[PDB]
Amino acid sequence: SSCFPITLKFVDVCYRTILSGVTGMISPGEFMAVLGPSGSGKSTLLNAVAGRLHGSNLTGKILINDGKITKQTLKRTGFVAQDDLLYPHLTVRETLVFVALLRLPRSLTRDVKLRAAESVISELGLTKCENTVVGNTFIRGISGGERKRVSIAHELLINPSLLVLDEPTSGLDATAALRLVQTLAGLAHGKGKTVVTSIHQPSSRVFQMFDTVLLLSEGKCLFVGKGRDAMAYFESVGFSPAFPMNPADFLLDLANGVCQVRQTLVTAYDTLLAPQVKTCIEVGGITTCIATWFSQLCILLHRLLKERRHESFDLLRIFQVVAASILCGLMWWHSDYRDVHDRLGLLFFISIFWGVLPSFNAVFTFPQERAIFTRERASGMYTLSSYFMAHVLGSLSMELVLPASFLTFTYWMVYLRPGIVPFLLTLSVLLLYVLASQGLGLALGAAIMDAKKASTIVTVTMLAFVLTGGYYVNKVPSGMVWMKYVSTTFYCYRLLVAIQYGSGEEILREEEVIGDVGMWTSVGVLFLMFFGYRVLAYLALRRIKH
Amino acid sequence: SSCFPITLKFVDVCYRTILSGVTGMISPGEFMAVLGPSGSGKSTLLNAVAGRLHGSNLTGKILINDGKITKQTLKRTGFVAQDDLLYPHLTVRETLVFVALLRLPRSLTRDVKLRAAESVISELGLTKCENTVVGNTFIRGISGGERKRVSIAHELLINPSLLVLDEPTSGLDATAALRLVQTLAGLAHGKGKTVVTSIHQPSSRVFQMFDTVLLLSEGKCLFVGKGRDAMAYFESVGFSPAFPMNPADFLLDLANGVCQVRQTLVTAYDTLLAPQVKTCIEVGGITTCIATWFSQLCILLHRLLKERRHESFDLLRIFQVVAASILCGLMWWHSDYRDVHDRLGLLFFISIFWGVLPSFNAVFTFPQERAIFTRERASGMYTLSSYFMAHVLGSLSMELVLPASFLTFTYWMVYLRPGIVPFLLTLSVLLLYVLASQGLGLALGAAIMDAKKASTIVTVTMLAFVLTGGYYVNKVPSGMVWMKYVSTTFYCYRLLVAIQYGSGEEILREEEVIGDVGMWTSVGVLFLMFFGYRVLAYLALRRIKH
Repeated sequence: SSCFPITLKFVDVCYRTILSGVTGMISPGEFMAVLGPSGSGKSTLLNAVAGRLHGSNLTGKILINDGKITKQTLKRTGFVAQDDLLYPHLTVRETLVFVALLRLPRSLTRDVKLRAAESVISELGLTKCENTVVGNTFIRGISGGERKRVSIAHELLINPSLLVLDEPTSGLDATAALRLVQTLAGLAHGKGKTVVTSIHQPSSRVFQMFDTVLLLSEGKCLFVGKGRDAMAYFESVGFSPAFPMNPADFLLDLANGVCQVRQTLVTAYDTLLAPQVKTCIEVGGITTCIATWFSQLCILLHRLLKERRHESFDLLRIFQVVAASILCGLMWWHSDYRDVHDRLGLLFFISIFWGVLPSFNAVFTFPQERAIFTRERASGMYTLSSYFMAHVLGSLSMELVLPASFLTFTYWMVYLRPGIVPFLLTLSVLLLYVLASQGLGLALGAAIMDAKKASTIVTVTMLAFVLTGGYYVNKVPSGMVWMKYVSTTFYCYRLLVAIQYGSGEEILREEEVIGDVGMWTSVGVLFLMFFGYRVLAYLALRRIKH
Repeated sequence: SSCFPITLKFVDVCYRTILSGVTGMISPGEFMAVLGPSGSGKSTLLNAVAGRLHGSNLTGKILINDGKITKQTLKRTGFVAQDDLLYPHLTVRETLVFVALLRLPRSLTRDVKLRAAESVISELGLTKCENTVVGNTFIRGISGGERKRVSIAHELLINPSLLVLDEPTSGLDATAALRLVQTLAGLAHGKGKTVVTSIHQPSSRVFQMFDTVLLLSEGKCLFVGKGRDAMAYFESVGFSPAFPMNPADFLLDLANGVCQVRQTLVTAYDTLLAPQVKTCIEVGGITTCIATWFSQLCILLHRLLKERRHESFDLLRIFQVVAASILCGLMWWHSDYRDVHDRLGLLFFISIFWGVLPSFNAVFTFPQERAIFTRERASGMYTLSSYFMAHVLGSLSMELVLPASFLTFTYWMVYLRPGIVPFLLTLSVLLLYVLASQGLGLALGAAIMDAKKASTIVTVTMLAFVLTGGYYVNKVPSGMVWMKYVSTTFYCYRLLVAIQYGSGEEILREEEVIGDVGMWTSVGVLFLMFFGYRVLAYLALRRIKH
């Protein structure tokens, strides 16, 4: 792999000071480690050499193969970050299949996009756990050193020629962190890539696997050399250990003061190594762009299918609906339609329960997956308009199966109106109201992007929708009668009474409670709240500038 | 300190195998490290040598100063565990003052119990942050290496002569984990104590601070010696490194296979070191016991005072009560008492809101602090009956200030009955109902001890209390009329109507809604649910056998 070499030179990097004159070169086929104490800015060097600091404070010359950070050579570079962002309910094989269908170019087949995702599984040693779910801290999945190899496989699908990693071995074991360094040395030696990593606290034989070492001590680097003459260099200045110790622990003490002194390391670097490195340092149309959109939406629906039915079918949401079905069928068992005060309280309990329950569970959707979206939209996998519509279409399928089972169990126990026409009109109003209540939660969760702070604002909003719905207060004090024309509970409840009683005179053989609004101007407003709360959630997610 | 030495011998420990013949002795004034791979059972050795495995599977001779694990010599032993259990809202000084008032003996003054808690602060180096709050991951407090010194200070108040620690330096920094080992070597050398610790992955100069080393490789130990002749012993068998490396990394490779082989280490141990260690291995009344109880309750009230007002006065619970006060004063503004259907809906909204809101927030109390309670009750600081009554008395003070401010703002806006006698009877019924609704949440949170699983059972229970309360369903189908005699919402709502309308005939100048239950048999049942739900929470916490 990678028969197209690369050479990375970063002459005089200065970031504002964090970095103050870092200079070195990275030949193709080398495995380099950036060593430094926690604060020297060894994470800032990796981002500003992979093209993540966009020339604002970065005053240096990051030139890639005697060039620049032009986008033609930036698609040959992968940056593996420090935290892992994976979906739990996908297995290891189908994690890397949906990523290969989104990242690899559109002018291929589906044949060599599945053989490009199984040549990456059986190269990082993931062929044992490929049918095991990924999981998280709450789902029994895969181990944390084998969870890191899925993040590295996510970057090797596009076949990069420069791989930049940010603390791979961190939290891993003693022997899991050695086999990971042994494959990263197998990429740089066997394939011919160029790996630049930053190891925090290496070990006695992890330091033997390295090839070149960079030592940062708050800005100015102290040593750039081939990783086994590091201990023979500092004894020429006059620094040497006493007790037998790790060669990586002797260097990380010279980086912060403790010797066996910090200022003479900086002066001796600019007189013997910096003259040595800097002499060598110069020598489709319209039909294409629509079918690309619908394929981004069909992959993102199947990729998120297992996540949506984890939200809407756990056993603590089924138990709240089975309980409310039994308590309604036992309180209003074989109810009579001639006592109007009881049946109007049945029809208002349905409006409270199915407006509070869809709106509350919808404010957790977008703040839960924000780091996953902003990492993957910035990497060119998908846009916002196809990510968003895969949540709109995928949530109006799973959220319409518990209210449809509530009503079937309950409709002929409590003796509502008999017939197939009053039953299918009562189900249609109930499912339109669940979709209008859900979009109010999606609009408040996206505008605020905090799940605990928006959970109390949907409480206060839905408390005012119930009180102005038309059941508790029979006469409203004349500066509050405007308030019922914005609530979803008012328009649902006037439609349920119009189906069960009609115009009103059929029971007259209690008139302000069977009053007049209109049956076509109540379904017309529940569609304006269906479409209108989904548009205000798109515009609230458009504001997040990456 | 510790002018009463101790000598720990643990001849032939075998635990069922985890441990299979561990044998050694620990002289007074030594700092010993137990080294081993993750799985060798170096945590099981520390618990079974501090007296935490109670002779069931532990088939060995744990003898302490040629004795046994009799309770007279077990109060001279401190075991610092691995995770830290601290209250966040207490500062560092008053954390160690409440612990000193509970652990030190009762036959002292309060003078030398505060000078015994400030000679521990200015000995572990906590005199800089003594006025800084402890915090957690969510509150900005103190650093995680300085959070560990508060756990060690918790065990040095009783002045032990054997201190046993379980991975102290874990998650700490490179230089924070060196200064912690330097004070633990200052206890064993300067004072004269006996420190036995188990370090996971030590460093190059952390290994120089040790004095004796124990090396466990799955059961049978491989080396017991004075920590600087460890590398000169294995080269006499014929094992030696090649590249320069940490002496703790060479040993932890011989413990699992990897050499520069595992079975010849076990045989060579039982022929040269085991004959060497085993030749030396033999040569008040009634007024006292009540005032002790009331002092445990006065300390535990002030210790938990800052935690109770974090629960009941955050800005997301104040915003739900200010919103409901405004929505009630605007919907029923200057209401009239002659339209009875509106005022009965005002009095039923108060019963729903103040039964759902106290019961929901009470199921989080006991599962939140279970590891703190079971650690500290087992250590002899307090019992269950004084820990429990400090939550009962401390929660009926802070939970009666938001419903008392709700009613004062609202009572003369919505024009309920004028006078000081109908106002103080309406406040008294509302505060008795809040205390009865709270105990139902405490009983369900303690029986289940899971905050998410009990949060849906208080939902289903309080949904059935509302529907059988007496407002929605006017006639109940004759097998469900028993169900209203167990709900708290029924007994509160019949008392509010009896204060605002009375016997009923005063408005008769709508009779099943101003019916008959009794005003003394409704306050008598709200006290039986006050006391009865608190007794069922004590019996549900009594079942947890440590």
